[PDB]
Amino acid sequence: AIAPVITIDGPSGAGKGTLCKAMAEALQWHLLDSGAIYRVLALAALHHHVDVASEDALVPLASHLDVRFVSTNGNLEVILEGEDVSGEIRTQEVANAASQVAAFPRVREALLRRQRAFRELPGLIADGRDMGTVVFPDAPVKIFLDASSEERAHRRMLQLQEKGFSVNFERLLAEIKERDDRDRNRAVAPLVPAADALVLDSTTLSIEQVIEKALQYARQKLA
Ligand SMILES: Nc1ccn([C@@H]2O[C@H](COP(=O)(O)O)[C@@H](O)[C@H]2O)c(=O)n1
Repeated sequence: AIAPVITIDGPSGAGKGTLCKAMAEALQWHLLDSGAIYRVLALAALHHHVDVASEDALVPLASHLDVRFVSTNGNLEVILEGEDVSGEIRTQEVANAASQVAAFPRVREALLRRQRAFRELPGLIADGRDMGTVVFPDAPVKIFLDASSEERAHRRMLQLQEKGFSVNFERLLAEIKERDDRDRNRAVAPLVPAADALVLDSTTLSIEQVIEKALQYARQKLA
C-alpha cells in the first residue's frame, strides 16, 4: 500500500496534540495537526477582512491558504504567509472562529488536498476531528481519544492557570461543550468515531498510559 496513517480524532482538549506528538517522535513519523489549519484559516480571515459568516467569502481564502509547518525541535511551529503564528492561533476566540468556518462544506472541501498532501513515508500521525472518517478513511490505524467534558474543561483550566491567565470553570466548560456540540452536530464531516477506531477513554488515564496504550495498538496493527 501507500504510506501508512495513524489517525487521532476526538473532542476539544482531549490531549490529541500531545499524543500525536509523542507517537510521531516514538515512531519517527511525520505529523499533521489539522485543527491548526482551520485556526490559521480563521486568523487569515480576520487579517484579510474576510466575512467569517460567509461561505462564499471563505472559499477563496481556503483554496489559496498559505500555511506551512516546522518542528523537530521540541514544538510545532505554524507559519501563515511567512509569519510564525503559533501563539496567535491558540486562543478561545480563534478556536471558536475555526469551528464556525469548519462547518461550511465548500470550505472543508477546499482544504482536503492540502491535508492529504501530508501523507508521506515512513508514515503520518494525523490529529483532528474527521481524520479517520473523511480525510484518511483507509487509515490502517484509527484512534478516537475521548474524556468527559468536565475533565477536559478542568485540564484546560489548569493549563491556563499555570500561565497566569484569568479563567473560571463555568465559562471554560460552556465554551468546550458549545464547540464540541457544533462539531458533532454539523451535517458534513461531523466529529464521530470511525467504525474501526479504537476508543481511548482517558478521563482517568495518565498521559504516559495513553501514549503506551496508543503505541501498543498501532504497533500490533502496523508491525
Ligand atoms: N480535522 C479537523 C480539525 C479541526 N476541525 C475544526 O477546527 C476546530 C479547532 O480544532 P483544534 O481545537 O483541534 O485546533 C474544531 O473545533 C473543529 O471545528 C475540524 O473540523 N476537523
